[PDB]
Amino acid sequence: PVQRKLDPNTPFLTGMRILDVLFPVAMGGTAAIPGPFGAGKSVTQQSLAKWSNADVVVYVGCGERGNEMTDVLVEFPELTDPKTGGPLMHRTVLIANTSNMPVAAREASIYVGVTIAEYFRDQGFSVALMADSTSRWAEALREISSRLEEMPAEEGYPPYLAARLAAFYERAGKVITLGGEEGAVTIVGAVSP
Amino acid sequence: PVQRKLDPNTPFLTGMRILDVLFPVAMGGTAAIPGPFGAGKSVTQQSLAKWSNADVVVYVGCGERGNEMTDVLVEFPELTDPKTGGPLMHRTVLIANTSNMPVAAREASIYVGVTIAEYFRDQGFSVALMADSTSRWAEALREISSRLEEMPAEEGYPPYLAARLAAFYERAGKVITLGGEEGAVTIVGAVSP
Amino acid sequence: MIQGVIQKIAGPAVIAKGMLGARMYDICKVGEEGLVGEIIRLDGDTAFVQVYEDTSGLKVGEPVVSTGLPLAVELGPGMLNGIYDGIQRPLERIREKTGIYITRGVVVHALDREKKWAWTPMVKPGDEVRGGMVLGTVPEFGFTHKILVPPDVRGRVKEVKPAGEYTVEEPVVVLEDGTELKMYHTWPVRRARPVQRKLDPNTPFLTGMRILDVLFPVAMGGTAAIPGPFGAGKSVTQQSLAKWSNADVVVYVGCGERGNEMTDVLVEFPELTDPKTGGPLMHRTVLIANTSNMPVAAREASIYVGVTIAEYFRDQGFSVALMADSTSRWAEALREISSRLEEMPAEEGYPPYLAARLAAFYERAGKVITLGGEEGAVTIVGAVSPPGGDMSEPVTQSTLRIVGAFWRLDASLAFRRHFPAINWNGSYSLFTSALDPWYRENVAEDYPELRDAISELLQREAGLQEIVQLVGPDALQDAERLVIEVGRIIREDFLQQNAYHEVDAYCSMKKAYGIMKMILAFYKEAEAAIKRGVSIDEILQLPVLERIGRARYVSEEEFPAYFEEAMKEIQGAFKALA
Amino acid sequence: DLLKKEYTGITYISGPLLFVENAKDLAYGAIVDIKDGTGRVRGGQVIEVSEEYAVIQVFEETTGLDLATTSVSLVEDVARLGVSKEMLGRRFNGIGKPIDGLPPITPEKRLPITGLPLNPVARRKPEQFIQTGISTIDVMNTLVRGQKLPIFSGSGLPANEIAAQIARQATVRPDLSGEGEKEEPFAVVFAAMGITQRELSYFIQEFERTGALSRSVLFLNKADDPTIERILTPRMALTVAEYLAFEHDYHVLVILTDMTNYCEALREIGAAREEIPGRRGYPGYMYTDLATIYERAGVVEGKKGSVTQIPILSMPDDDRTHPIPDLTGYITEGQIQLSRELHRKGIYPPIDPLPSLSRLMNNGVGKGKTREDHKQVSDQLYSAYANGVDIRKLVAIIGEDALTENDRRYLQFADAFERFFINQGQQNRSIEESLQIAWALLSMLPQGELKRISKDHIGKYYGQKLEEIWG
Amino acid sequence: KKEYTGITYISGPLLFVENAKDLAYGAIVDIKDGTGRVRGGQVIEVSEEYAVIQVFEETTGLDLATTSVSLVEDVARLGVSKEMLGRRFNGIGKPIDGLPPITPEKRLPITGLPLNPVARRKPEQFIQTGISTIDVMNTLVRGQKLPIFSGSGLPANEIAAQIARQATVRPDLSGEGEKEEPFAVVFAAMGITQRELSYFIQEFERTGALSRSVLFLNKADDPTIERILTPRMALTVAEYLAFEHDYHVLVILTDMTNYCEALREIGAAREEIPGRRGYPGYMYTDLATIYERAGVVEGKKGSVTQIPILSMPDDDRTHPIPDLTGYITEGQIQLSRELHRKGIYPPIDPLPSLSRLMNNGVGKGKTREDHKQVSDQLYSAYANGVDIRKLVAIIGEDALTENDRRYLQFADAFERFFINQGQQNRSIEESLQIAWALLSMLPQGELKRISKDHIGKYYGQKLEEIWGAP
Amino acid sequence: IPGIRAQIRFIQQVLEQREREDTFRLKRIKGKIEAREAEEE
Ligand SMILES: Nc1ncnc2c1ncn2[C@@H]1O[C@H](COP(=O)(O)OP(=O)(O)OP(=O)(O)O)[C@@H](O)[C@H]1O
Ligand SMILES: [Mg+2]
Repeated sequence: PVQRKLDPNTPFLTGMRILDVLFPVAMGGTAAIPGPFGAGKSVTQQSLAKWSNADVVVYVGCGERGNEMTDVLVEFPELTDPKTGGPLMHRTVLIANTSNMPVAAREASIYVGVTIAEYFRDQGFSVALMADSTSRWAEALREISSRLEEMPAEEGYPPYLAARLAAFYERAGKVITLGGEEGAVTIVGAVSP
Repeated sequence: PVQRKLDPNTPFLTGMRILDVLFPVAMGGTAAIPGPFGAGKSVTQQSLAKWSNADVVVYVGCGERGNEMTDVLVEFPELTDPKTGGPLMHRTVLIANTSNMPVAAREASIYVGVTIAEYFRDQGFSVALMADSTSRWAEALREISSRLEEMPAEEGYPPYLAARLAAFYERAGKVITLGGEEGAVTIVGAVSP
Repeated sequence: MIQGVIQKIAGPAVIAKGMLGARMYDICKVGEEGLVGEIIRLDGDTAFVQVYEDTSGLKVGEPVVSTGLPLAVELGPGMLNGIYDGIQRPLERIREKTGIYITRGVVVHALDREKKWAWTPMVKPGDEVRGGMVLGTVPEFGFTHKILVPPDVRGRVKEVKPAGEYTVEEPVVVLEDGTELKMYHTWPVRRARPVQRKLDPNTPFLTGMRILDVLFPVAMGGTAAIPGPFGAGKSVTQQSLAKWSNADVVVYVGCGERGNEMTDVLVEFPELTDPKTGGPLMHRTVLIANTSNMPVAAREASIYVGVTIAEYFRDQGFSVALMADSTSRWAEALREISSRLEEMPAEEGYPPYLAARLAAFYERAGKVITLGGEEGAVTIVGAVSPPGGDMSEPVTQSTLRIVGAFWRLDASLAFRRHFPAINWNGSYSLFTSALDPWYRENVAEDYPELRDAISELLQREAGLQEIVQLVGPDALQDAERLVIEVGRIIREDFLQQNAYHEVDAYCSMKKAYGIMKMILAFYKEAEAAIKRGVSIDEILQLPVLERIGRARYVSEEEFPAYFEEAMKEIQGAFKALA
Repeated sequence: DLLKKEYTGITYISGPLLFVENAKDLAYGAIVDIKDGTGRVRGGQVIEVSEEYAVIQVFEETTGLDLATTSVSLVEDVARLGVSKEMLGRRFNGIGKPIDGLPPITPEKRLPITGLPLNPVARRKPEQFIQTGISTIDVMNTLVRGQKLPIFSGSGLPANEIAAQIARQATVRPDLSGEGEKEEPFAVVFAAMGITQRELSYFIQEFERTGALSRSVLFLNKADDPTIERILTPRMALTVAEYLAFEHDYHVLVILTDMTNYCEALREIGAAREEIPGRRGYPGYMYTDLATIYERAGVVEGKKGSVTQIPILSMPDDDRTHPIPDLTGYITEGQIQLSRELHRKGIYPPIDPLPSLSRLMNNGVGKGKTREDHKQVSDQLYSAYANGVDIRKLVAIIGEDALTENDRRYLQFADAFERFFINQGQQNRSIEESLQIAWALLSMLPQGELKRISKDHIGKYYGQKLEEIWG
Repeated sequence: KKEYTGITYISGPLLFVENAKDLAYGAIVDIKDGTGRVRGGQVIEVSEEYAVIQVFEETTGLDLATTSVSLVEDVARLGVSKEMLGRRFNGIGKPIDGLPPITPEKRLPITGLPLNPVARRKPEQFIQTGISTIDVMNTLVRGQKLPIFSGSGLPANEIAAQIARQATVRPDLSGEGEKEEPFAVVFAAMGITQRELSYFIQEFERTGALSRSVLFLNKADDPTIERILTPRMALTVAEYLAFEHDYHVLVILTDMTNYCEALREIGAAREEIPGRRGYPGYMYTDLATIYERAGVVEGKKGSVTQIPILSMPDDDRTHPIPDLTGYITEGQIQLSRELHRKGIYPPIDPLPSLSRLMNNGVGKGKTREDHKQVSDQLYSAYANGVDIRKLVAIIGEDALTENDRRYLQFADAFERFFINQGQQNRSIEESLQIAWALLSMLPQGELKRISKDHIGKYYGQKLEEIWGAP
Repeated sequence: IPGIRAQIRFIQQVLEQREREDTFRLKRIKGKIEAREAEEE
């Protein structure tokens, strides 16, 4: 619960000229970053984590490949926070997964991450959530739906895919916490068709 | 019942150049007028109703807009019958089952219209039946079949749709009525693929 | 002897109750008429029986008795030149017994019992004998027919009848234990006949058609599939293989295909001549005919009976060819039976075990060291009939993964009356490499090189068609147009073949090698000429293209001289250009 | 048989089905009479029997039935029809009840409508040559007596007209074949399924005009008639045809008017029974069911009769991959496929030579049957027309001016072909005139490009120009 | 010991047993018929009322009066030991080479336990497969999953056997290096015809490759459940060796399309509603559990690689099997029909191929410092050459520039001397030498991608070095 | 190119529709089979 949702009146400075100037994302906003191969998505996301104004950064890997997840896990610890000069891992939370892990875990990864971000928001911080590979999460959802023998829609995805995507992307937004402070959650969800 | 079916050998002058010239339909024949939305099904059907040379015209709004029936009501009384001189409404019988009215009533509307046309045929007149949309009749059949838990054939329609359409259309034809007089019925059924 | 009573009749299926003790896949007699049927499911004390005959007119309460044995075929002398129904019932005897119509319940033995055969014993009293050894010999239409000890029999021979005339029922040999080995022996159709070893294919199965025998060969132990939409010429191709193949025995299995094809075979083959033996061609063939309107459940039985007969003749030492006329109809029969069983379909209604059944059927092919020590083989050439030409049907895709050769027919070629109508791009063959040593020793020392050159030319032509479809066939340069024209020559003068001609119907490997030599030499000289400035518009007008085109029709004996003349003419024609 | 057995205790009526509880005695495939309170009697056939109940498919609509007063009684353990020599010149409904107003026929025998398969050994090679009078059929898609040649129609093409023309003009040619001269005409068995009054009136008028009603049998199942009756009409018609042909030495020509309606009825029954559908919702056994109808044609050894078939079939979306055309093509022997493009241009009969086919042609054309040059002429015409159509497709992308002289010649040949060979109105071309026109057209191409034909025939027939025949 | 004789239903591949509460789900059972023959089976559903058993092979002799079901093992396991090297197995573990059965060191569950993401580490060393088009342009690094997409008729089996015979590690190139680093190749063939089995056995036994490889060969006519189990048994052995004896194991899965078809058949047998395009809904997770058992773990010197081989059904890249394999794996080596028909072997097309981990297994101390640039330059030059070759069929050779003619010659020389290496085994240095010789045909200064230092150091050799001695 | 793209989309939609109908029929027959099994096993 939140006391009241506010309008997007302030920006989420990502620290990169193109994004901060030509395509700004408001604090409490939502953005999508399709990731092809060789486009340096990992570097862009690490830059967002390092330099953005968000106090705490939550990274969610829904169903990433094994070795991509290994790279992710072995690259954050070496990152250096530019503000305090210490390790960046002292202000981030990593939710890791791989394709061979149980389907329920992959399906619930994004919800776990967003709930943690909401907690850190209620405290009075500004949280940046980066749900990588929401397409893999959609795959987990499809597998779960087929396990229950639901009727598919479109390319085999369950008819309620948009409902869940909205339920996840609408928890973002800057709000006045129940305690009267001000906090925000900004979601940057990748898409990998 | 009827004595003998005859061979259609006179035209059902529709008052439209293209139809009456390039693609004629005989007095006892049948015609279908498929067309996507915004093509002219409604205006074409109303033109057929207004100007055709049928002695009596039966219009069956089997699941279409109510404004169409209202337009017929509010305009036809003012117009003049080409052949009798009286108000145009005195030779038309409407059977209005708008879209938002009960679904199952569309089948009944089609059958009632064709039966009334058959009656006025038996009296010696030449009738013209304008079925506003048989796709809505097909939808009614599909819904009832779904409730019965029958097996759909294609696109969900019941397997016996072809027989029903055949029975409905075969009632058209020029005839020596049981009283000895000559009569006919013309069916111009619209389809909305 | 289990007995029960019918409880439910639904099409070709019958559910019998009181059959507690029956075994899966055992032949049961249904009703008073004793219609044959096979158990395919057991529920409580009920057995689900599929009837190999029309069940119209049956009633509930009629008796059902199980024989306790699975479907079996009588293997022995008397099968060649015959024609059989799905479950090995002679059709000439049915024709004599009933009228011109097949009728239910006829009981007729597979092998004649009243005919006497000349027996010449090979074994001697008191000698060892093992499964698959040759007891004796019996003449049959110029073949030498070997009587084999059943695959699972052992002992020492007590007494053997002296050479003389006997019937198949005579116990020619008696073992010590007391068992009597007659001139035949039953064998379950669903069990592969045991063998000693499987050999790698190293010989070609000369089908007699240039395209199949050159670009897409099939080995002596190979398996090939010939899919194609209706009208593409599957039946003509398979009949050509039956007529001209080099196999010693040809088993033709009409699994649910047009009835008139079997009549064509019966009426034609007795008049043609066997390529090798020289006697009538019908003396080397066995027909297992199950037309489309014959009972559906019998299609699987027909396929299995055919393959088992082929395996028997292999065990005798011959090399056999098995032409399955349509396996898609076998799949359809399985689908109808599954529907009657109310199972869970996969894909387009086919039961899940279809792929396993097809793999089991195909894996019986191969060259083998029979149990007797001799060497035999079985080649399976099974057609496929996808609906609407779809090569994505489950049947065709399941066949792609177990067949070593693939001969994909095309509708576009068939429309132009261009036969055999093999889509060159889609077909393939995996026996090409393993057969090279044979070609280098029995066709020509460089045959593989010419085959590869022709394939490369066709591939280049296919690559250039991508451009021709874009910028017209006249915007190309000279070399590319020459490639296109040589591709046309290859299509129209080498691959094409009129199966109804008196000479072109058959084409030995020497003839194909000669034509390939001619085309390649022409292409080499033409390319040289184009380099030096000649115009293609005049290369296509040379008077040697006519001879290259007519090279197909020259007889098999005149070909060497004609080929020498053609090569000289090629050299002369392209030398005169200066 | 003499006594009458009745089964009350119906427990279910939905669509075309009907369940009887204690019908253990009823036999699979039996025919039953359903009687309602008003006293009307309908027909039905058992399609499943068990100790608990028995399924009956009602031929006529189920209106008026009830679970209280309705009763089911047996008629015959196996469906039968009372064939007889006297039924020529009579009209019957889909079940066999006369509609011509004449009394019922005194049967000579009762035969099972389902029939029995013809023994492959007892079959005979179909050899004789039928001169359909249409050049596209006689020359390129020859029809031989004892053949199954469906006419793949379209939504609004004139398939019925072509069938009537073939029935009217079809005559065998003993003189060419060297057989004893005789003029025994064809007997027609006309099985109808869901025919609209228009087509039925057309067929009746054509038969009356040609005088074929004196020697034809009609099985009419009009569109307004019950749908499930269609499952029986083909079988009864073919039973009559086989009886006449193989017990009286008749040359019977069977015309089935719309196999698509038959497939619709079969789909209705199958879906009502929960069958595992194949493609497009049709039942999985449609292939076998259609085979049992088509494959009842052919020729038998030692009998002078012959049964020919021309099933007219309307491809739904002018689509050749629809399940009905696919199965019919896999069962029948070739097909004569009409095309819409030719029809719009005004060609009649709009037979498309390229997709058509005839698998029994080679048995009926050749030396001593029609003429020495038949097969080669047909093959060369196929090749030339195919090249013409390919060049016609090329033009629409590369422009007329770009063509060479050879391409222009082939294109002109294709046009002249479509306008002089296919298009023939209602005239009755003999085989000789058709071959003459074929050679006249082939003369347009250079002599060196007729690769399929042998040089002897080229020398003998090449040269005569089309202008001589017309203009 | 205990036999459940209460059979009450047999149909197709299933049979039911009453009073079978004691049996555990997923257990393996032995079904004994009247004649004494024994068939296998696996429980697929256990209930208070009855237990459903899926039978291996067939049910041709069973009946409800004599059939008896007895337990064999609670959960499927495989005996594993170092001695497996040099043996062959049928997919269930029973030997088929005629040698005595192995005496297991320990018995491990076949179904794999997921690796902990925090216990993995980046792939950073390369495997020299001996095929230039893979070792140079699409390197294969230890811990990578690099499927080989093929077609219906292309020679996937020959390439698989070649990689099995030639694959080796190169410890010397890594710094000071080590004298030895044990290497093994686990071969898992699923649904392969008898001909393919004879070919594989002969190829492995002909050159002593069998002395360090384990073969799990499954015939096409063998039961489908064995096909499902084969990859899992092979990967169990691979994991055992790699992570308990410090081996560098390479796993080749011969046909994943056959595995997917068997999975579909099994899913249909158990009454499961199919998902997309008729395949099981959970195919993604199953293929993940097979693929993602490879990697490199921290604190262990071993490694597991995979080279799945899948034949795209109809050359469709969007078919579910290739698509999911693409999602779960890194890269693909795509064979081409055009190159094959042209006579090139192996017919690997560098243009659509990709290796996503190449940049990590290449550089100083691993291969040579010019590897990455050489690969990039070869890719660009080949693409340009093939485009120019298409153009020449329209515009004619004379109307090209000089450099376009150079590219046109380079494309042909590349196709003939780089890809078409036949059966010869090429070390990484030889492949790089041939690459530099081919690039030398292009005019220096048009090698934009390469730095000046490398161009100076290596440019200039003659293609005749390999032509005169292939 | 847009024409071919439109045709591709149309064919994809048709095939997806057919697959969806097949799954629906499979689901209903599975329901009937489950009902029968529960009633009588
Ligand atoms: N014959 C006509 N002359 C002039 N205007 C016409 C004619 N036919 C149609 N129109 C115009 O086009 C509009 C669409 O025609 P109409 O209402 O008959 O559509 P329709 O085919 O029945 O479609 P829908 O089902 O979407 O209503 C008409 O409202 C009128 O504006
Ligand atoms: Mg409208």
